[PDB]
Amino acid sequence: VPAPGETRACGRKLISLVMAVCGDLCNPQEGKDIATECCGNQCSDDYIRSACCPHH
Amino acid sequence: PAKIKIVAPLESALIPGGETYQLRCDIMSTPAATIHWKFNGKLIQGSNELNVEEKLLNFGKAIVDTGIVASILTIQCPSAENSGTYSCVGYNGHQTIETVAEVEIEGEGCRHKSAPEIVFWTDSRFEMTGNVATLVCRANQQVDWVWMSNDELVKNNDKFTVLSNGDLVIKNIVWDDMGTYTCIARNQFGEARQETFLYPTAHH
Repeated sequence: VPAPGETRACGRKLISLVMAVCGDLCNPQEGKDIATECCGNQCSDDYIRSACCPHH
Repeated sequence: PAKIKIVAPLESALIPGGETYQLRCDIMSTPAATIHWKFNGKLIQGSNELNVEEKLLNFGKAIVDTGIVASILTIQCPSAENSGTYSCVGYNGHQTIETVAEVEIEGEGCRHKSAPEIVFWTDSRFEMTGNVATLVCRANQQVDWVWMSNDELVKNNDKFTVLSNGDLVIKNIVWDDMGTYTCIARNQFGEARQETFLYPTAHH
């Protein structure tokens, strides 16, 4: 499990990437769920990019 | 597949003369993008050069190389000569994109011996576990670089290399490397700092 400070920094960067890929298809509250998931556990590139907008 | 997208665009503005002004743009890209700036179509900061060294280090690997890069353009003492069209251009070796704004100075004691600034940096870099990743910082002059992680100095060893250009190169990344790496640019007058972020993605 990452140290809490690395999870902190990760959440902001991960939600930014998810929102940039998905645009309006990703509500910030749902991007936050993916950010929390992938900042406490290691995710794949494919999951990070597609989880908030599986129809692309 | 390569992709590039504006994340934070420029916006047009009527600005006061003689007060320091800063533009910022952020671009998402895979593979890693660089940013340069143009004023009335002429190059004023940055270049189209890419990280060829890391591509050699990742010979034979499946590469993720995605993330967001950021850049800032500072106009120290804006005057009428600075009015015009500013462009932030991203390039990743395959595609390009740009965001443009019109900046107009309104109005006419504006100032040497100052700290550097970090004008381009990796806001985030994602790369697959086991590959090499680079965290980029670039200054507005030749500088002395130090990198920090977890409030400790990053030392040069078999895994970490701090280059004279401002790159931190991290070989054989693992999940435990996820997190923030702060680049610190110094000259004889002071320092500038910026945070970068690395995410080693799962290798299935």
